[PDB]
Amino acid sequence: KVTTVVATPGQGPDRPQEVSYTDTKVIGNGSFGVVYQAKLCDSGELVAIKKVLQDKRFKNRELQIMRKLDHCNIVRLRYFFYSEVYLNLVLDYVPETVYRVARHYSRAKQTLPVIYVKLYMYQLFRSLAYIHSFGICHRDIKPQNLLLDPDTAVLKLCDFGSAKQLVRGEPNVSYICSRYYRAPELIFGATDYTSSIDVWSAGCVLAELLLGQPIFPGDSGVDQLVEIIKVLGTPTREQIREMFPQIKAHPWTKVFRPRTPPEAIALCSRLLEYTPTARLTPLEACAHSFFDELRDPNVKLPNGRDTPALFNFTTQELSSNPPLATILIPPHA
Ligand SMILES: COc1nc(-c2ccnc(NC(=O)C3CC3)c2)ncc1C(N)=O
Repeated sequence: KVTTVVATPGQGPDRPQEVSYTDTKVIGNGSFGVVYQAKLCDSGELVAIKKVLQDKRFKNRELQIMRKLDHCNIVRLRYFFYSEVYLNLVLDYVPETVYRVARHYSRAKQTLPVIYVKLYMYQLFRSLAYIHSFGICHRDIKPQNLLLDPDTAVLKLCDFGSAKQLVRGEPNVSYICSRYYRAPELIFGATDYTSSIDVWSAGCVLAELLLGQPIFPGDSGVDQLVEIIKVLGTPTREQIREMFPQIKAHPWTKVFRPRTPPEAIALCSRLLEYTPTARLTPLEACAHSFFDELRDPNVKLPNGRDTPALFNFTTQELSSNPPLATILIPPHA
């Protein structure tokens, strides 16, 4: 019925408090453990609780990363507590994901309206700009990790179980990231990759939202590679070095359906690039013309509501390229 724990607030100083929740139901199982949904007794607010076995030999990386994140497009750590000992992350509950929503449209043989593609992708790139400004790479960007509130069109990035700060010259494991969304340098087993792998994944999500299906499917690395090559063409010797069947590149305009906005395709082509340093940074993507509509003072949601927070950039968020502020923050913001 009612569970009462002593939990430490996610943000702010380490001062624990009694927190009572109820209506606990399971909403997900995984390699990490279990995600519950519960209701806070004090406020009626819905939370997700992610339960993981605690390393005991060290501090939990996910927890350390989440306690220092504060951004409106990243799911909020409200509390954490301990309960073989387990670490429980209490997060704001979000009712949907890009995965289930994309699933709804594909099953109905429709595509998600481009206005939602713009809103969702833009917010994803902001969450990335934010975590990348700390040197933190998410390393598992995929539709199941993109939470959505369909009423307000707010997107929140979740799951920082793979996230890690990438320091130049330090090797990192290549076996991160989920099939379909893996950068080609990961497939090739590179251990010197950069945060731009997040950008490649984000481009895969964009292409999927436009196509109604994954752009580079395959149950093996070789199949994925074959699909990437069918689109990008055969990588050059130099492109390979930066990260085989000789195939000529398929014109990007012929990859998507006829009614697809050319700005959407141009954005795709600048995200999905062999050479990791040639991909757009998240902040640059935010500033891409594909998102200009979002910066239009007259824009509204299909449901009639105002757009959610889009322009509340901080100095930290802009730090990779401060003069983009002039594009990113429109006159009416
Ligand atoms: C399913 O895995 C996860 N799920 C969440 C989460 C957080 C807040 N709201 C939701 N909401 C939903 O799942 C609704 C049902 C679609 C999920 N957070 C982290 C993880 C993780 N694996 O780290």
